[PDB]
Amino acid sequence: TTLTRQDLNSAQVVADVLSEFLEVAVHLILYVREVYPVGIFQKRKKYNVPVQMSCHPELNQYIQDTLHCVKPLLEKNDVEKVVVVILDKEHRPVEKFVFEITQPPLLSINSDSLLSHVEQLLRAFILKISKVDKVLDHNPPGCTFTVLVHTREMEKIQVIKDFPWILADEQDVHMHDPRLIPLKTMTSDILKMQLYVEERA
Amino acid sequence: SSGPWKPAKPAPSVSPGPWKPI
Repeated sequence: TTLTRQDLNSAQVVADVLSEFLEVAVHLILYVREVYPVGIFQKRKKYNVPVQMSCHPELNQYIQDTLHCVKPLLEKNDVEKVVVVILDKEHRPVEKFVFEITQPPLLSINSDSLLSHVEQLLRAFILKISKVDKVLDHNPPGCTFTVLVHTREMEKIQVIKDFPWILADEQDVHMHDPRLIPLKTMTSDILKMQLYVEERA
Repeated sequence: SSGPWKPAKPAPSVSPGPWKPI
């Protein structure tokens, strides 16, 4: 039997780990940028560091449903970026948390030491997000969020894992010469990731 | 790159939003 990247157990485990990381990061971003009230969040522990978990079931299901669709792309190494876009009540993007991701074309079949230093890497990103409010201006009241996914290069509507996706428009993904705030860029044998924020200027 | 792609379903508001299919 001939295997493709997605058939590798290691590719599936990494996809699981990264999808969970994105879930933790999305919850944290919503908390620190106050997209949802502090009242719905509860402090929990992840990667041995404090994080904030939404306790609103509907929001939690929405985030899981969304990220569950990114998992297969991660296994196939077809995801370039996952972006959390915060928009004001006028539907204008005010902040964009950009997670650029690159993965090797293959992973070892010798699964040993796969996630060796992964937690230290993910922890670094969470810590940066945790204090991002110190380098960003306060967002206006009534903001909402959307998640954008950029894939590796025909239907306008795509249904993945029973969840519908559509092409985003420059009407909600355009910022004229925005301020770029680097947060963290790290590399490892299984992943290279770069997180930065684009802020409306 | 392909996309960007976004969920057709908008993020839920604190309390369910209004009826507007289109």
